[PDB]
Amino acid sequence: ELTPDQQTLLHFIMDSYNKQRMPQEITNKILKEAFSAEENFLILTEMATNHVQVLVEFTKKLPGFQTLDHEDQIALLKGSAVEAMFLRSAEIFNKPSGHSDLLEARIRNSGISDEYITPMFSFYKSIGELKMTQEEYALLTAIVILSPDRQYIKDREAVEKLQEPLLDVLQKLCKIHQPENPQHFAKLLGRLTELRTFNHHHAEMLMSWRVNDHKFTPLLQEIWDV
Amino acid sequence: NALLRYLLDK
Ligand SMILES: COc1cccc(-c2ccc(NC(=O)C3=C(C(=O)O)CCC3)c(F)c2)c1
Repeated sequence: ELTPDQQTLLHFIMDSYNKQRMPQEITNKILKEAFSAEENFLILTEMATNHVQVLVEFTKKLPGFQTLDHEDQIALLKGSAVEAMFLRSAEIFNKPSGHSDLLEARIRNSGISDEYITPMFSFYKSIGELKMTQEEYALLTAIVILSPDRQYIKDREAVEKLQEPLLDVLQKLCKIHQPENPQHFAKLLGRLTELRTFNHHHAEMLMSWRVNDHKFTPLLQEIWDV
Repeated sequence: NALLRYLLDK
């Protein structure tokens, strides 16, 4: 029961969500470079950088985003960056496992301890049990970005109006893709709550890295306010 | 936020 307009919305969001890449050059490094804390962090830097470029490209195309106040635009972009990144990592993680073990080993050895890294992978497994389709990851990503709850937003109602149609769409998709589990939508929203705990967790990661003398490149410094 | 504004505006 998607409306015509909902189906158009959905196609548009899908087109933008897969206008993506894991560039090949970063895959090549993952699967081929030398292995040390130093190289692994450089690879991780590149990965984070790609996620943020992807996020920017996705964000700017979201229907209505260009109509928003320009400072709110930045507040939404910075406010969503951590959540959106870990959601995209969860999607990827849950899609070969040799490739996966090698990447996971790099992430676990990129200059901070396992108490910082394990919680990411528990989250990937947690959301993985949900068996979400690509459309669900895309709409959730849009809903994360268009959150009216972020810090510093001047016109929260304008953002709420852009988020509401996506939530309606996601609710209908949950019934299309998982018709036998009527709590699926509620479970997705429970995982969003889980995702939000990464904001604090990410900040502790950055802090540990920086005590360890790691530096962040320009885009990461700006997006995460280092 | 020059860098972010630059990327959002291109
Ligand atoms: C360099 O600065 C930082 C700081 C904090 C977190 C990260 C980070 C953490 C994890 C990931 N990625 C992943 O965990 C995974 C995937 C991915 O990004 O594609 C897929 C499998 C796991 C990632 F891409 C980046 C980087």
